[PDB]
Amino acid sequence: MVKVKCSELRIKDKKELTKQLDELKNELLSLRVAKVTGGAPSKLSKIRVVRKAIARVYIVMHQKQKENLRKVFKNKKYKPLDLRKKKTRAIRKALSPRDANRKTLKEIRKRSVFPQRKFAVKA
Amino acid sequence: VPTRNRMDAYNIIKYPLTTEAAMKKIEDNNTLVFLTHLRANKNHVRAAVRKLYDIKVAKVNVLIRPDGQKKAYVRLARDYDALDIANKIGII
Amino acid sequence: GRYSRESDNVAKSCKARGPNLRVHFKNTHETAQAIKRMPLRRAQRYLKAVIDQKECVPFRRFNGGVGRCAQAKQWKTTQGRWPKKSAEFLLQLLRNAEANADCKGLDADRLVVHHIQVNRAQC
Amino acid sequence: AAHKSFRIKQKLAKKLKQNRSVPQWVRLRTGNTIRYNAKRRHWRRTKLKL
Amino acid sequence: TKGTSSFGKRHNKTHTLCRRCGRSSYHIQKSTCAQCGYPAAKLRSYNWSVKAKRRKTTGTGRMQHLKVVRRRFRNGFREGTQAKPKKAVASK
Amino acid sequence: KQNPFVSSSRRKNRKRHFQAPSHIRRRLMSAPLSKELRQKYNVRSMPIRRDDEVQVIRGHFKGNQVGKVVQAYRKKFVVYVEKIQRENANGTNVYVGIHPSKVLIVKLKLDKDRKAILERRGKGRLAALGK
RNA sequence: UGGUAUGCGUAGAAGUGUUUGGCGUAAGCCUGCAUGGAGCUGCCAUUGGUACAGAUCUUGGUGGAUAGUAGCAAAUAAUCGAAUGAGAGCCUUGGAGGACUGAAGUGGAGAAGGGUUUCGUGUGAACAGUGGUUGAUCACGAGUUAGUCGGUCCUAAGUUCA
RNA sequence: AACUCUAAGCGGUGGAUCACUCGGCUCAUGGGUCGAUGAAGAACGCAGCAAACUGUGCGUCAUCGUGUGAACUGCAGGACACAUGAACAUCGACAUUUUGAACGCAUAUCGCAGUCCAUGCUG
Repeated sequence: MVKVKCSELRIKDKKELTKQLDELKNELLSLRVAKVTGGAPSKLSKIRVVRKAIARVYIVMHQKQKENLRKVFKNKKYKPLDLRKKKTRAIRKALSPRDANRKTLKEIRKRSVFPQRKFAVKA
Repeated sequence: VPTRNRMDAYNIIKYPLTTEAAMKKIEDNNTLVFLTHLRANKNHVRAAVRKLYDIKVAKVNVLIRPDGQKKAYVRLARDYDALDIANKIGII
Repeated sequence: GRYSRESDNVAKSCKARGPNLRVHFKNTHETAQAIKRMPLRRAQRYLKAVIDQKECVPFRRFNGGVGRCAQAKQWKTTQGRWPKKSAEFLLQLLRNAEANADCKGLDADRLVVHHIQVNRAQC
Repeated sequence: AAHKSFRIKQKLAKKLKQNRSVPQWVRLRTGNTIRYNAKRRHWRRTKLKL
Repeated sequence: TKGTSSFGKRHNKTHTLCRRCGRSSYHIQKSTCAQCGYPAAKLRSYNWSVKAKRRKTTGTGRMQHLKVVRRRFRNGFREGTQAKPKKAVASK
Repeated sequence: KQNPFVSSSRRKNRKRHFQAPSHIRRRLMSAPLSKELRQKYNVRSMPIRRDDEVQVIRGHFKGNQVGKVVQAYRKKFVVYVEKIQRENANGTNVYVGIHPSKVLIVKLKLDKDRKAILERRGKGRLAALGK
């Protein structure tokens, strides 16, 4: 049984992953069958191990979808809403760093000749 | 995404009821009685039973338990005898 | 334990209690009184007599509005009652103490009741 | 009522689950305050009412 | 005779279970909640009803998303992955 | 406590040790190394690891009952050790709760983890002696 | 509370019961004895949410009334009596037997309502202003299956609102 | 005698008093971090044994990654996967129900449509 590692999953092709989900689900059901009688190990733990095994296999296949989507939407502007850095609502709309630093042509003249220079006072 | 189909044949059938009265209905009336998802529209139940256990389903009648769960009484085609199938699922 | 007067070099004595027993607070007080300092063998016969309505228990403290019984003129007091439920529970605890007495190897004939104390339990 | 709307039936159904006397092995826990299930709603003692 | 008898003819539910708060305070006839202003944008959270806000506030519920936002702030909302400085080879 | 982050406050400190998440509970549930082991490793103390041999310096036993820790029961703030049990009226031998702050660790399990921590303890041992 | 008696202290603190002995006009104090188990006090200054009998005071507890006085009385109301149990007028129940409501029902169904109350099994304390082995109790399980009945749909009085 | 009165000893009744307290209260200090990228709150189902609190969402008392490095614990199924990891924290990757601003329209209905993609059956 030996509780599935994520590392063990990540080598496997997607076709093998989906295939292992079917096999674990049939096992989950066979263990639910045991659960009725108060199944062969007197109170039933093995049912928890396998339900969480199906969760972990689902996740590794989902993460492979997630990165597949990321690499396609990489180089491509306006990526799907869930790839967009869910930070906070305010922060997203709060003026990109380029568009805050923007200074009028005149302010560039003013600063260019006269930038505040590190001097000293006194005795 | 796209978001994977959240009612697989698995999820639809949670458990067989296995209660004392339910077992009688396997014997006599050739029905296999299942605890089902509250999302399972009867036609879900037929599909899932057919697919998981090879059985041709004649009709399905559905009750809600006062325990907030569904009972689905699945009538089997006369070609398939219940009691063999219940013990293929491993439960007496 | 703490039987609250411990009689004679505690080797001669066998004891009983019973709290919370669901019998009327002062019926038990008054029946207890009719047993106090009396030979035990006679005492059971008196309690048997009470329930058989031959004899009235004398209602000493908690006098009213207890009407009147002829049968308490043995005890010189006009007011008697037969309070059957109270007399039964005192009987049980007498038999417990006698049973305890046999275990200690105390002489059965010479058992006299030297203390009964009935106090009020939580309502 | 007598034929209860489905929303009602679900709320009442959960309430039936609550009415169970606490498993007695849970009472034996270290710093276990739980003597009993004490929110046991007995229908003619505590309704649900209003 | 409308004394206890006035209680005796009380059979018609004026309020049913709130879609917003389940507090069973929604007026059938006015289709409007006392307290929680039933589907009319505003929850009616009165500053005269200090106690009402106290019931309706953050912390009475699990605060699921917003709690995670707090820790991510300290992280300065970084998308990436920290990973592992040293070996650490998984082989049997 | 000279630095502003800093609770001397009695109520706050009691929050910390009683309500301790299991990793803080290990620190609390450390036991000092035997005088032997102090010469070998130059380590004050280590946090109890299951096969550790133990001698109880206090109560009733006050010297000896050279036995191995069954489990460190961190939520009870108690360590149970094999051979150290109290006779119950129902003949049932139940383990004596032994705090690790009563104990000498006589034998230290060696893992790569365990050695590394002894080594951290070895390196800091030089420093404040220097100071 | 600052200071102090290099104060007291689990070898028994504080607390408290106390025909211990004594002090002071008193406010009040100490001590003994018993109980106790984890901390505490005197003195000089320093601050107060600082001393209770009351306020138709508050809150909790407890008496006399009263182990029983009101009562537990409308619809006659049982009763023979077999079974069982710790105990059985009822409630457990047959058989039996007196009657009751007297089909405009104390019946047989449903809505409005109830919410597991239905039912089996176990069955004790609490509850049934009485008992109570039994129950709408308490504990443990089960049970409410619809194309055709309702909801649904439809509109009414009327409403939600762009 | 009994009872009553008065006092004392002992037992009840009752929870004052004392001493403790993972809590409360008030002042000070640092920071700014909800929401249509679907909130706060509500409902609903979830633990081997749970009914709540607490936690969580259908992957349900929790999953990646990361840190630490062997528990949890009432009883236990488990414990193994202690060397690739328990369990708790971190929690930056995902999931995150039915709702609610709440968004097809409604809501004493979990009621009823339309549309695209898709599956089985029949053909």
